[PDB]
Amino acid sequence: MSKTGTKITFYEDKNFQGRRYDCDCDCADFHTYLSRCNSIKVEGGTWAVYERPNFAWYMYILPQGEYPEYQRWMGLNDRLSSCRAVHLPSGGQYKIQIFEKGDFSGQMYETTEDCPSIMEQFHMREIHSCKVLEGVWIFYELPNYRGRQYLLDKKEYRKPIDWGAASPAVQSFRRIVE
Repeated sequence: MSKTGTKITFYEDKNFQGRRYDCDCDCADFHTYLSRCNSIKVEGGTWAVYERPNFAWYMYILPQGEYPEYQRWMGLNDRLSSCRAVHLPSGGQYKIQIFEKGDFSGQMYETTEDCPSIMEQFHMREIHSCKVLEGVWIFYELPNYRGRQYLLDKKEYRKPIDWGAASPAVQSFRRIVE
């Protein structure tokens, strides 16, 4: 459990070439340094990157490891900007509560493991209520680790609007580990 500091790098060109940017601190506005994110490399814990800078648009948390190509991280968008240091969820694995209806209403399920299809497993097309929250979590608009990623920032929330999305429209999700 080092958590000394997550470091990430972004190169305007694949094979780690071009406008390479390295920083272990929060770069919510690391766009002014890089326009395109071809090859990315994270040296130390996970790193959260937002679509548009200062806008935190289309969320997308980049995992650990190296990425000599934008395809090495199936980036839904080659527009990397506002990025925040992400620290894998340590302690009691990844606990997350899923509810059917809003206001702790409907079918409530408590799971602590990855899920390819929240519906194909829990049958919850949309999570009106979401309880619990681990160090870090990523949401997926689609089932099989598909769709746009969403940085974790919820908890005991009861309403779906607490997740940011007008509606609890979601498919599946995935946890994070060292």
